[PDB]
Amino acid sequence: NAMRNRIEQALQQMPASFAPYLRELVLAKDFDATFSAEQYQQLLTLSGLEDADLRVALLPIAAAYSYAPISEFYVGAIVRGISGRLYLGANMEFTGAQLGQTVHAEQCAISHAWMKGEKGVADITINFSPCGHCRQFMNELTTASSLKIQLPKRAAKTLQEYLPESFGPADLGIDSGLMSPVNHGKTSDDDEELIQQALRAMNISHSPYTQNFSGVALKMRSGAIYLGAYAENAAFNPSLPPLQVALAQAMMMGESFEDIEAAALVESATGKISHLADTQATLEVINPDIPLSYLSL
Amino acid sequence: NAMRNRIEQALQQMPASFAPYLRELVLAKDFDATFSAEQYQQLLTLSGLEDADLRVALLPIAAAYSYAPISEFYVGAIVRGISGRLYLGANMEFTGAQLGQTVHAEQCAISHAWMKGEKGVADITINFSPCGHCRQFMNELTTASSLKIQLPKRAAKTLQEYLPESFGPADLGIDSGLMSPVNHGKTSDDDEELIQQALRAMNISHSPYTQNFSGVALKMRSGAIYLGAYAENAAFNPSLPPLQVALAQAMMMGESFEDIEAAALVESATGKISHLADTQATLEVINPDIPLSYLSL
Ligand SMILES: O=c1ccn([C@@H]2O[C@H](CO)[C@@H](O)[C@H]2O)c(=O)[nH]1
Ligand SMILES: O=c1ccn([C@@H]2O[C@H](CO)[C@@H](O)[C@H]2O)c(=O)[nH]1
Ligand SMILES: [Mg+2]
Ligand SMILES: [Zn+2]
Ligand SMILES: [Zn+2]
Repeated sequence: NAMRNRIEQALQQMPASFAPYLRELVLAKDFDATFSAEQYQQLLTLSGLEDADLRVALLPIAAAYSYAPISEFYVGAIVRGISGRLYLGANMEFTGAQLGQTVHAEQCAISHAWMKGEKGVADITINFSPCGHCRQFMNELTTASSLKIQLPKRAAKTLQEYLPESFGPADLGIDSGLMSPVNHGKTSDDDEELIQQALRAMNISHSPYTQNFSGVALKMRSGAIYLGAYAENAAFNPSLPPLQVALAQAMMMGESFEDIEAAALVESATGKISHLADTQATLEVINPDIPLSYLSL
Repeated sequence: NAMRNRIEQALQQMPASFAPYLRELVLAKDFDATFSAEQYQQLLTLSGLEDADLRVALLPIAAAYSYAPISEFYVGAIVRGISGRLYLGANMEFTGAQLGQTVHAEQCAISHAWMKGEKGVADITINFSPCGHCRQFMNELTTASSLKIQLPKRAAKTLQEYLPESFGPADLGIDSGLMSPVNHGKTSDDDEELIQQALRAMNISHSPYTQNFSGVALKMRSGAIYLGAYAENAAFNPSLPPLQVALAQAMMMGESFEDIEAAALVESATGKISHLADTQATLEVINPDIPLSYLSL
């Protein structure tokens, strides 16, 4: 885990009541930046705190994963999936790339729950009040109208309270299904294993506005492979490209971007857009030696 | 053309009270998608309507400028600068490019007001509720706290009502100054005139988070020149790149992007990001024959 040093700082400030148990979990080799419902129950019992208070108290663990070399402003978010599992996320910024390549903690935590199989978000606890871009991103979700947003000691609020008279999928005559299960059924006989992995990500992607179903697969020095599916948004700009999603999974799993050895991008030949130019440009600012395999299908 | 036809369609739907004078202004060979305070007052007197209802009535003139090859969803906006002059705007989409390149109507109308000299927005009128991305963009303005947002038959609202507990420049320790008077005073003895024009835009650009003061100049086959200055945002993703701004100015003057002959991008050597990759990639989906001159200053 490349972030353990910063995680240790966050742990050093955690209340004595639950720090030992949290430490045992977060410093474990395979810590995946998630907490099961059972582990959460144990944190509650041990902390003696009310639910909202405990989630807020855990935020620094999420913020410890922040990669913000442009702003040096560290944002952490905690998403409780509808299953009850908690998923951590942090913001990511890319020096030398246009700001549309930025990933917000909220987007990171939500993509983390989604790539791990959640069908929706129950609530999200955030370091700072969510910006309009994140509010709008959240409105694409299956649980847009039911999820709760929690800031420190403040009352929890629904998305609608943070984004009154919202614009969303409905306005483009489409249902709000980000996180709903899908299989686009795309198939390829390509012999490259990294392409086939990206294709699995493409097959669960959400792109009802451009039909550019797409995915990215990142192979690491360790041999691990991280997938990222495209999460498009009705307002267009809040869309989260597949690379950003893959990078987020790698980061939350404790990987260093300096350890990426290869990337693969797979997209739709009939998509109204392409992520190729931006995937290449962003990989170049990360490491110009990373080769990118590509397939339009 | 499609644009001329939509304008004609919009005109035919205007009440006879002011349609004849509106026609006269909108069909002028020099119409620049703006209405002077005087022209607007006269239209108001001819119409016998209340101020807010006339602005709403004029919305289809702005929407007629929409360039939406992806969604075919035409959004129009009318920004009233603090001078009293009205500036039209519409959404802009680019086939083959990542969605961060999209421009919302609200962004277009505001950048139009900004590029023509306005130091603040008094009010913005629109057909639909602004999405979160636009709300976040407006929160960067010098008049974020005083502007009004007008929708059809609804009372005017403040940005705070649409964006409660907002995130913005203050959270990053900075004043909200987009549209305030700016002169970075940068110079260059570069003998290329198009670079000199792009530098004029760069010298008024807004980039307090990355310091990538930047500008673009577009030259049409006719010889008309359009300038665009970078309008960065504290939420990062809602930042409006300089190409986008210049294309907005071209579009509101009635130009066709097929008629762009050359482009120039000027940015800062100490910027934490670069617009090069995305400027070349977007111009490429517009017309691969358009050359891009570049200077990192
Ligand atoms: O709600 C927000 C607002 C901002 N940020 C991050 O804060 C920095 C400045 O906006 C960027 O890295 C951005 O992604 C978030 O993660 N979430
Ligand atoms: O408030 C909004 C929401 C959406 N759009 C435009 O509508 C299309 C679909 O979101 C895109 O071109 C987008 O820029 C706007 O102009 N303003
Ligand atoms: Mg002020
Ligand atoms: Zn945000
Ligand atoms: Zn918008």
